[PDB]
Amino acid sequence: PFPGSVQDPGLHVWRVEKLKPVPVAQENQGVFFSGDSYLVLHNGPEEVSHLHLWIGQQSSRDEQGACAVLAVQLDDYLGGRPVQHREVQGNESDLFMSYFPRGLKYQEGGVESGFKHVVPNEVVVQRLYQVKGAKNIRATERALNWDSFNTGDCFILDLGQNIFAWCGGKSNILERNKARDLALAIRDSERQGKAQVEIVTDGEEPAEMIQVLGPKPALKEGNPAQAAALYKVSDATGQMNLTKVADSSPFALELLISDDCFVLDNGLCGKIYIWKGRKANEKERQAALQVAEGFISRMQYAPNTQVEILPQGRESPIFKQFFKDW
Ligand SMILES: [Eu+3]
Ligand SMILES: [Eu+3]
Repeated sequence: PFPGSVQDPGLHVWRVEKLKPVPVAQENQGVFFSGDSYLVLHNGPEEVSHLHLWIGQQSSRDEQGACAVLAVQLDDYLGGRPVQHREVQGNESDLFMSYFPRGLKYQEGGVESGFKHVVPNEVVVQRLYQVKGAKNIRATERALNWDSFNTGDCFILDLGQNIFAWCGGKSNILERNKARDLALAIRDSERQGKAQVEIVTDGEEPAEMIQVLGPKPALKEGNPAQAAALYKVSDATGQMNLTKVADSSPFALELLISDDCFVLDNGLCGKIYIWKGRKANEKERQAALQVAEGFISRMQYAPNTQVEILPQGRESPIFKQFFKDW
């Protein structure tokens, strides 16, 4: 199971991983982890072809055979043609060395190159629920958008470190306490205690409320399938938050911040997009992709759902499933 590019003149080195031959990034060539065996092949545009097998000092007495065998399977995709040489570390071939300018760098133990230290960095999901219930208390997740508030109801805004029980002007005092009670839980249990709560009266919204929702406009009183949902990813707040900016389909374009990444969830019927603003940073990029994951994962979306990344300016005619034709 070789690439089939093995014919192209030049050099090919594969570190025999386990059973599979892995081609060494052109930079990494010249350095051989000594616990593995490698295969290196050099062939001139008219010259012969020598396929040497490099065996590390700490390379298994067997890992060797495995590799030699693989040499064979390859001798054959070229058929008996390549020349075979057994190169042992510490006594390579005056020819083997010919493939390497500066010299060899035998490594040992330690960790694979490009080895990174993945740091699970939690994210704060800012959520807004619209409480409702005379007897029975049920807070429903709404989108964190003023288009969500009404004046005769209470709402809870879980902004992580701080929670708010904003209270409709035309809502009850009873309705108000239910809100505070529920939200008081949210800090007590889910926050395990560390997080501030503050009851808010319509009108008197604190900075933070406006810092997330924006400029408060007028609100409605209250009486009258497209799963698409718009979320935003920004660490602007010195911390990475995920916020569900909208959940009805004709999305208001204003919604989109040139400074953050967004994720347009539509996996239900297809793809999940990730829009990147010019000024959005990479943690935002890194993270918007990772949230696209959690979206297919948690909602158990079709396996083959595609996550098409769209840069600002260069948005796809489909993505424009926002109100006035974008
Ligand atoms: Eu080994
Ligand atoms: Eu930003």
